Formats: sequence, C-alpha cells, structure tokens
Amino acid sequence: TRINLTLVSELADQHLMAEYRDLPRVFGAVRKHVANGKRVRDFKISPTFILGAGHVTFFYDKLEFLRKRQIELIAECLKRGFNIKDTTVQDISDIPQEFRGDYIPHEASIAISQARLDEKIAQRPTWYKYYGKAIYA
Repeated sequence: TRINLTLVSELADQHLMAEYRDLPRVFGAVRKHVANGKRVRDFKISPTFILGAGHVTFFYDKLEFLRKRQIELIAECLKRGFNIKDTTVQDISDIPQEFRGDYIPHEASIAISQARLDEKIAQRPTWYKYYGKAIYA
C-alpha cells in the first residue's frame, strides 16, 4: 500500500493504476479497526508525511483527503482511455468523523513522495509508460 502526493495527471500509467487499487485498501483497514473497538487515539499518527514504517497510519485521520484523491485518480483513468470498473467513489460517511480529516501537503512532503516514484521508474524504466508511450529511459 502506497499513497502518493504528486498531481495524478503526471503519474506514469502503472503508478496511476496501482494507487487506484491501493487507496480503497486504506478505507478497508480503518473499517476492520473501527469494528475491533479501535479509535484514532489508539494509533501513533505521525505529525509529518512518512513513506516507510508508519506510512498508511499517517492517513488514518485524513480519509477525506483520500476520498477527494480517489475521485481525481478515477477521472484520470478515464481521460487516458483505461477500462476500469468501480467508476464509483467509496462512501465513507459510515466511518466516524474523527477519521475523515483533510490534509494539504507542504511542497517539501510532495517532494518526498515525488522522489520515491522517481526511484521506482529509474529501476527499469521499460516497465513504465505515460499515456501508453515509453517516454522514460
């Protein structure tokens, strides 16, 4: 599970696709927790944007920002001619309000997230495409 903070119109086709699948996972977790008698005070939510060890937890009090982003990844999928199913934004008004917070990333936290994405593409860039083209090398 990985949440990126980059503009989605700039994501490679594979990152667009992975994040589209991963986001609803978060939504999933928070639910299992709520039903296991869990609450936001029970989690060590980091103060800053984090990519490793507590990365998914960091978004446990920001499910609102994730709803608005799920919305942007679905539009972007369509825009590129991708045949996705689940065209639909998940309905989370089911989840306690304390978990549905917003987030506005500092330019510097977006850089964190940008560099991870840049490191993956540099692994083997023949594995990445943008709008179907191999603009990566």
